[PDB]
Amino acid sequence: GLRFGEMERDCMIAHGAASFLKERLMEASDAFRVHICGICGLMTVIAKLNHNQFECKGCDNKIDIYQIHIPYAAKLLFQELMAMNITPRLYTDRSRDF
Amino acid sequence: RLVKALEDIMVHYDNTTRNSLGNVIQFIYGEDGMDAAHIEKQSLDTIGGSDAAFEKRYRVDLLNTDHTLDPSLLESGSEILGDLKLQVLLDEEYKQLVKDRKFLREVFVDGEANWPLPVNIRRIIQNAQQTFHIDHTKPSDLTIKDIVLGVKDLQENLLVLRGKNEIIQNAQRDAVTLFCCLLRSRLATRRVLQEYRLTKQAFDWVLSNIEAQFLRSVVHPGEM
Amino acid sequence: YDRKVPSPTGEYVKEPEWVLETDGVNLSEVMTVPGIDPTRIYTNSFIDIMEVLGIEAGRAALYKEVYNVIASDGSYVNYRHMALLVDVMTTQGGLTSVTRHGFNRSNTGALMRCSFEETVEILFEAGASAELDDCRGVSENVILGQMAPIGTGAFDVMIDEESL
Amino acid sequence: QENERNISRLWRAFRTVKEMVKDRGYFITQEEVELPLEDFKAKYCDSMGRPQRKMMSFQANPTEESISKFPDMGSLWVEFCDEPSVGVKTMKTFVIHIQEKNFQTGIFVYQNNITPSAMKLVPSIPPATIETFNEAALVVNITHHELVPKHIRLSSDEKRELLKRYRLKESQLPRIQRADPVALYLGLKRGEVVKIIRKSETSGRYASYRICM
Amino acid sequence: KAIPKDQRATTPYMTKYERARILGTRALQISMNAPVFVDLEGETDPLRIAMKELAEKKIPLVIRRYLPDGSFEDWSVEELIVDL
Amino acid sequence: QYSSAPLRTVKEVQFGLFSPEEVRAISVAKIRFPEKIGGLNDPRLGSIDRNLKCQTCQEGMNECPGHFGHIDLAKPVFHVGFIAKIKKVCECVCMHCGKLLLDEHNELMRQALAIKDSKKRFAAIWTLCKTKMVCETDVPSEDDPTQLVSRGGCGNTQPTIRKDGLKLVGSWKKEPELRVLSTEEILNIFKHISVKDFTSLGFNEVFSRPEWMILTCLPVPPPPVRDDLTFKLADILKANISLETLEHNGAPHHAIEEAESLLQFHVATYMDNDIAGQSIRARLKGKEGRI
Ligand SMILES: [Zn+2]
Ligand SMILES: [Zn+2]
Ligand SMILES: [Zn+2]
Repeated sequence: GLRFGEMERDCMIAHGAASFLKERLMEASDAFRVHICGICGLMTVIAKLNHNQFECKGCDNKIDIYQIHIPYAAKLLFQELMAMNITPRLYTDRSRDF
Repeated sequence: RLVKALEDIMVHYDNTTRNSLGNVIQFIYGEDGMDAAHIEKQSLDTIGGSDAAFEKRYRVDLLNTDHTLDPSLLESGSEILGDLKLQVLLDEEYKQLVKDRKFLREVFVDGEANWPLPVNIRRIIQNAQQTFHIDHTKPSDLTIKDIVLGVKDLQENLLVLRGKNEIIQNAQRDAVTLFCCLLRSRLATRRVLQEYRLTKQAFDWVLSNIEAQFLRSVVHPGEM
Repeated sequence: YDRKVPSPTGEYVKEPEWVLETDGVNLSEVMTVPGIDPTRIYTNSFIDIMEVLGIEAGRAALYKEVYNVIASDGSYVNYRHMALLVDVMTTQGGLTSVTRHGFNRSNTGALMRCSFEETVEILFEAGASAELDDCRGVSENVILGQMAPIGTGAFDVMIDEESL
Repeated sequence: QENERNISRLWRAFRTVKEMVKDRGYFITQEEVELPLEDFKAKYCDSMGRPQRKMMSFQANPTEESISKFPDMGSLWVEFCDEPSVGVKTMKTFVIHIQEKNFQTGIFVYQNNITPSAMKLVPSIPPATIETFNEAALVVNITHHELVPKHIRLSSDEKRELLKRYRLKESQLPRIQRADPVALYLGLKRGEVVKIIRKSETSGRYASYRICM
Repeated sequence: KAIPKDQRATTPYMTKYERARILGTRALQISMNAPVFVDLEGETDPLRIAMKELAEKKIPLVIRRYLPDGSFEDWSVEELIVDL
Repeated sequence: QYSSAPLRTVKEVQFGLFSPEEVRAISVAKIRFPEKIGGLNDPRLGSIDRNLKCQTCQEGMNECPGHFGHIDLAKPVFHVGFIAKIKKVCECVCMHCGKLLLDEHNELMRQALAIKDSKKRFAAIWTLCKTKMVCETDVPSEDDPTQLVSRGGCGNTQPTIRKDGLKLVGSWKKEPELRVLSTEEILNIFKHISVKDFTSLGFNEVFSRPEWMILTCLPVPPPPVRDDLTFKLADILKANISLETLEHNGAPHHAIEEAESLLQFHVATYMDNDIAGQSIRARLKGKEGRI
């Protein structure tokens, strides 16, 4: 024992203790800062921070963009998915185009 | 297997119970919006006993030298005898008690009276009767209008849902139905006066307390 | 069986009645036999109830069964809990089993705990099926370093420009 | 022998249909519903003791009260057939009759079953829909059962309000199969919504909803 | 998609989860030497202080309650009634 | 550093397939030379040498989120992961004109079509179509079987498809005929399937068209990911290039075929190591198995 397994997580969910759940299950991986298109939810944004320039060819985007912090292990797992021809669109909005 | 199947069901700010997709599982949690940890087994009196017992307990006929409130239970007891206008109020209450009994006898075809409900009324009263050192000798300074209209107003304040439209308002009347049956049977005029002996002060306290405990009994959105 | 029934005077009295307990089930046909009370006929086979009487009746019977199993050890459990189980098993118009049905899901996201040494296949289908992850689970949000939209995280907090 | 009790079944079933049609919103005298056995025997049998199903058929009209909510509710044509087994020839006659006399709904109550051939003859006269029932599954009105709560069909109007106040997509509503015994009873059609009012040990009453799949 | 200060059908009362997240969020700020809004009549413990601010309705925060469909209501810690 | 870009949290994740167009629309380099060179590791992609230069997006080997590469395949190739899928679609659609083998004219098909589970409905439609061996022209109506109803005018016979490693083979008949189904025939048939038809299947007309299960343009993962993968990419490049050098100067048919199945063996093994011989799926076997 001395572990924090599925059953322990279920108890914490039942308690509605979400930030403890976040703090506990998260790993070490550096909180990486990526940029994303608001049209396609991909990490295909070219950021010229010093010049305040953000471009996402294929979409003609420079104004519709966001920034998110995610574990580097995520940035990877996603880019790997892109390598396998799969698109993991990340959206900041929950209410789709419906 | 059980956790896995339900793990994503949560109560939302619209008192609705839904799953990750947003599908409605219950239109209101537990069919009453109440939080399980605030519910206690309580006796729904109106459901048991003979009819003779029911009428003896709840019937108040100001127009009858026999089935009236003795002028000792009440301060305005003698000047209320024969009062027609009040009797119309007391008949709204009694007919409502009679429907309630019918209704309950349908929901619990068995006859079972004790069911977990929120807000332990019997206790709130026992407090009142000790907090206001209520002596069971002197008549009460309560008006029949005090009780009947008071208890009628309290019900409109026991909220689980707030939406201003007709659909949600009905949902709200349903959610509070069983509880109100308990309420009306505990705060029936004859009961208040002859059994509890509440004063206008103790009574007004009992009411606002039930409203407080009730709201404190609703389930909070975000409940897994 | 003893049966609590209202007496003509009003109080509940016991009225013993003869009942038939069978080994084997055929609801649709027995229900129709003359001499019985088709209105009270019952069976622990909630499946048959749901097929003859419908899903709502199927739901009630399913509650009455889950309930008897818990009351068998004298154990008590507030209604809402078993009620919730029985509703989830019923929401889609049919009796959906709980004890793990799908090899891939039951209500998750191609992100939660990578199941199987081949999660790649769960992702492959999600891709080819244009699967849309709601991100309401604890795992998918951990992978994302965010706190789940549950309980303490079912809302956002912001600075208020009102306070004087 | 049989026939005697065999008559009762057709009679009970006949009752259920009156009760069923009435619950759908068609004018029917609670009086006819309660048509005692012995009358049914006279009012419908030939001189031999046998029941003449052909004679039981009948038409049914919406009620003022019903057309105030569902205006397009045409009329019905219930129909019983002497042919134990119904074949394409027999059904065509029917599928044609309902169509001809312009009926929006036809209920076909067969005895043992129909020809898988005639069965396909059903969907063939839109929008008028045809429904079938096996007498056996009518000898008892399931809706009269203890565990069966009150299902009430909602008008497309009540439906929009429903979907609107709870702010739901049609897919987020609890469902009810098209072939659910009660849906079949009420004649539900894919897309329609039923309000279910059931007693609750928690609250007094609790209304839930299911949309027909 | 926002809802006017009027027409909010959500509870006027603060949920136990909101109390916990606000108190925890405020406590964190107090723990990082962020300015305080009350008279610490002795308190030195962040959370214990944050709890004092809440009681004294001096926590300049807003809770954004989302609805299943996306819309949402906004209540201020100030508005919210604290009875639990 | 600082980015005027507003900070937010992912609320949803739309999974889908990368069409060959978008794979181009977002890439940076075209990647030719299988061997810094404008072929690999620099033509725009993430940089090395502590060099800020990386498409004006400057930064460094720690702020730079690898950029994606582009790379055209001489011939289309099956994506290892959807071969099973690609096969089933083929057993549902006619292999000549791309029309579902069973319409709304079949009652058993109407029931299946009603399912809302893109997984269960696909399964139901498949179990019903793999039967049909002919793209019917006329069919019995809802009325008299005496009267017929017309549909997609194409009576051609359907093939019984089997799987042999990384290739699909079909057998026709009215003694059978066996001709392997080239990736080009499948790619084209799919593109001839209607939005209503592939949508009735589990596909999405926006995020996941069937045609995209067939790889035309392969995405080249930026430096942060790939190194062995770069090797595997190199050989993919080689095989792709030796294949084009069999068209520019023409060449026998079986030769252009050995090269196609060569590229196929790499584009496949590149993503998944589990076929005739001996990856990304693998990289996850320790990034899916380590998470
Ligand atoms: Zn873009
Ligand atoms: Zn860069
Ligand atoms: Zn064809």
